[PDB]
Amino acid sequence: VNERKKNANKIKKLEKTLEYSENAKEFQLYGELLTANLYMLKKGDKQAEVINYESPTITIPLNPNKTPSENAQAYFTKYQKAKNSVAVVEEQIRLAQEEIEYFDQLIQQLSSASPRDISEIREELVEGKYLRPHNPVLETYESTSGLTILVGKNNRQNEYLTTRVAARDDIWLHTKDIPGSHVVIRSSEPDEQTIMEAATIAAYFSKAKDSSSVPVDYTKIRHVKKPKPGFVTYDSQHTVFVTPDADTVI
Amino acid sequence: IETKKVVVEEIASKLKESKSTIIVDYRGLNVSEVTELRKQLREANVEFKVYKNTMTRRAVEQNDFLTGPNAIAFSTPAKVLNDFAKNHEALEIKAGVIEGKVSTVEEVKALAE
Amino acid sequence: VKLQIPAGKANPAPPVGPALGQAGVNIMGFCKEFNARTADQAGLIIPVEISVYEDRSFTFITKTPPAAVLLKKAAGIESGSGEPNRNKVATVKRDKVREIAETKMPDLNAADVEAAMRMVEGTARSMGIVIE
Amino acid sequence: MLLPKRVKYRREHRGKMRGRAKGGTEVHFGEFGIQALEASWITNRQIEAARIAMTRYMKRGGKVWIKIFPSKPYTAKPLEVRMGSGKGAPEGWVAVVKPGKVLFEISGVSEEVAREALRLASHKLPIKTKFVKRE
Amino acid sequence: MKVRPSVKPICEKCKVIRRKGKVMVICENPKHKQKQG
RNA sequence: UAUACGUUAAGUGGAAAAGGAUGUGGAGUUGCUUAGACAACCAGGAUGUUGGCUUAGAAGCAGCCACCAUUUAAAGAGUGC
RNA sequence: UUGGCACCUCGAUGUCGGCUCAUCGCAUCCUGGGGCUGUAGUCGGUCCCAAGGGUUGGGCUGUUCGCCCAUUAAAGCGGUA
Repeated sequence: VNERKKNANKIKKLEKTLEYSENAKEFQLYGELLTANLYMLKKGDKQAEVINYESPTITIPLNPNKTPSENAQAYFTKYQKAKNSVAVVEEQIRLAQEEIEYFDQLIQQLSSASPRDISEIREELVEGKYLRPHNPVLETYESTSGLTILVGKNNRQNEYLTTRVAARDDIWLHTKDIPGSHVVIRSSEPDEQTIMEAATIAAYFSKAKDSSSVPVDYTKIRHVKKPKPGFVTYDSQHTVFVTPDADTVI
Repeated sequence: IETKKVVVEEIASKLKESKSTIIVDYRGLNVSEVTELRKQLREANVEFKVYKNTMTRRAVEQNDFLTGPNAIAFSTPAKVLNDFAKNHEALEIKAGVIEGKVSTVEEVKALAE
Repeated sequence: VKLQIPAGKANPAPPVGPALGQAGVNIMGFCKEFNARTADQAGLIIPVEISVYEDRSFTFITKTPPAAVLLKKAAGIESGSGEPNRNKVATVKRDKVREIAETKMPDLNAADVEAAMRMVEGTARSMGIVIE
Repeated sequence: MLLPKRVKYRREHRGKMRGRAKGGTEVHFGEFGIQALEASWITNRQIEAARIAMTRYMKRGGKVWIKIFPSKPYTAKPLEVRMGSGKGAPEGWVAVVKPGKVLFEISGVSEEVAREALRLASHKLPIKTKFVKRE
Repeated sequence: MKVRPSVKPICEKCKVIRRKGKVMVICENPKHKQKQG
């Protein structure tokens, strides 16, 4: 939580810093206009009453020492520079937000965790080098239609189950929302009873346990996106409003 | 070496095969006007090529006009040539020949007529 | 003076305004004249030549579109290859090769259809297109 | 900055650079190489300077094959010190070179490019050199 | 001038010559103008 | 103030390097070359095309990739400004 | 310069700084003459030739050096036990 909170405040710093160097488009448009009007212009002038290609009339300042060519090129240069810095800040934003979402899913998992997956999560983070110092993957209980629904509170074990423990046409059931675990039955194609029973297991281990308005997303594993870690997108999906449940979900 | 030998050989070949040919300068004109001439003679089916004076002479004897810049136009023609000349007027139309009969400037003009 | 201008779009100022502001002629009346002649596929980047005598006697000539334009319309693509001969990403048909050939026969030097085709094939090599 | 991982003796005599080389007198890994015309000690900083120089000139070019390795260490006492009181501490690492010895090679690249790169490297090196190619 | 012992041509139009026993470089570009010393 | 043969011309001789250079002497290899070379002078030095990508713009020449075909005697999808 | 070695000097070669007195080199601070310039001008930068002459007075500190004030065309770097 310290790291996630830190990253959130980090991007807050970056965002409120970003609001003070955003003069790119002005310089772009100025360079455009100057290159368009590079024949009416003296070298030594301060200003330029110029029309935009809505036919306003803009007065662009100049360097009275420079040529219009030099001046317009300087505007293009500043556009280039602001463009570069904004690209940098946006990349840092993307990094920080990826990390924050990673840790948010991680905290969801840790909330809906078992020790067997916590032992894996520790090694996952030591691998991520936030920390320092083999087939058991999934955990299941009873389900509707006398079925078995497997899950993993660990991101790594969840991915292992989603990839190596089922096919493409099988169904994955998870949150239709921000953060929750990932779980499914082996070739999850059972009845609507099991479809609604999986929603209870989803809402139990979620970002908001005991939340009585949590929608679960059920989608074919064939559209499970294996794109940080556990940044899994989904398609071929439907969604159903559901709620948490008791240990009868077992 | 033998390459130049082959070259003069085929030049004499196409020479003796033709029975109308014209000998002109290519100087003081751009590649655009040149290729204009080339295209109108392509559709005229009148061949036109560019050779060196020395090897050209060797092919002929295998005369005075053969010096200086010299391109050649075979019709196995003079009309299109003189038309281009009246158009542009930076040329020499120095010589011609027909059936091996050396044609004068006025004579190639008359064939153009 | 050459200008690469879409047909129906005349007086999108910033490229073209300078193109004649040195000449000092009426930019916009000329532009709408250009549209009037080029009542064509808007976006078809026509090569238009312009020649102004010193007294402002301007006369302009529209011409066939570029090879890259015709080939990108053929393949329905936006861009040629960023690294042709390392990543070919486009393809069109020999029939279309014939078509663009027969189109721009009037302008080229090559009296031969097939030689004009070879020219377009070199263009296709340059822009990352294969032929089928 | 090359280094021998492990060594018996961190301190050696310096030695004597008499005569010509034993081996490595002709390019055989690559095509266009460089050889020496003198004898001298050469350092890891020198060789890496030359290496990065040619690779910057070439920018993707083929293969290099350095033909040496600075096995020898060299000592240097600290500053402003009298003589004696043991041998000085090691400082760096050195390769010893005889004349007739090939230092750098090149393959995958044309002759002019190779000659220019090796020129650039020679100017980073102390000694007199010659451009060479495979027979 | 650019006095220096490493005298070379820079561009193709730079032309080395010798003068009073000294080596010099000529070019229309005066920044390419050199001499040994 | 020898003889013969050559070398150097810097006072080298009579102080020293990396490196640089149409310095000269001696050989040796090799390309082109009176079917006419090198230099110079005259002329041309083009078309798809502004090659495409990137770029606000990159039009032979910021940069990435490619570098083909046509007129062709030849003109590079380009050597330098 | 800091130093290394111990070659003259321990039957004595007085050692920092300052004063007076100058003198030499030039890798020139100014003055003189030029090239290049990212030298418009004025001012400059850098490099080349030039050692003829000139190259300040004070506060603090024993000081050298250095900082500071105010000037100057400039307030040179060093050798001479």
